[PDB]
Amino acid sequence: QDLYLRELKDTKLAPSTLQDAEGNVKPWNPPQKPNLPELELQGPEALKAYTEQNVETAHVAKESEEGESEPIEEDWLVLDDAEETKESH
Amino acid sequence: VSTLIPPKVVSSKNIGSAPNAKRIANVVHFYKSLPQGPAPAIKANTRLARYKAKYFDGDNASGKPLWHFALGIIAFGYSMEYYFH
Repeated sequence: QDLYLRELKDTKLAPSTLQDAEGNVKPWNPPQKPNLPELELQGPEALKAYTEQNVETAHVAKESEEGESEPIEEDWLVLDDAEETKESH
Repeated sequence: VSTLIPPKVVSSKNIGSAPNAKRIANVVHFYKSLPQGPAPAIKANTRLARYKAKYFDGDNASGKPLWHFALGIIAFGYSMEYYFH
């Protein structure tokens, strides 16, 4: 069907200079290559956070420590305050 | 943030509490007490201790020696009657 044929040939070929050969675009007055693959290519890193979330920050955890190796001057206080609790107990 | 420790602080606790005084009082009160009325020495004789044992213990305790002592004064001055009048 040459209706279908000529329709599909113009359908294929009229944007084929926008897809097959990159002679960017004749009817569109703004250029097409600085829309999606140049501006909007960094789109998702213009739409999400840059240099922390997309670079993802493989980050070292803060090494949380013990009671800093001091028994004496606080274990005696814990012992005497425990005497005071057992007074109150 | 750490293990708290009042299960085992009874070391220097057992002086301060109030029945500790009663406990250390009656462990001293109970050792030297004779068991069951022992060492009673229920008989003694000094020519008049039998008079006390028959008359002046907790068991007899009746006023009769007074009566005896009353008769003693009846025994005393009446003879002095025979010395005087």
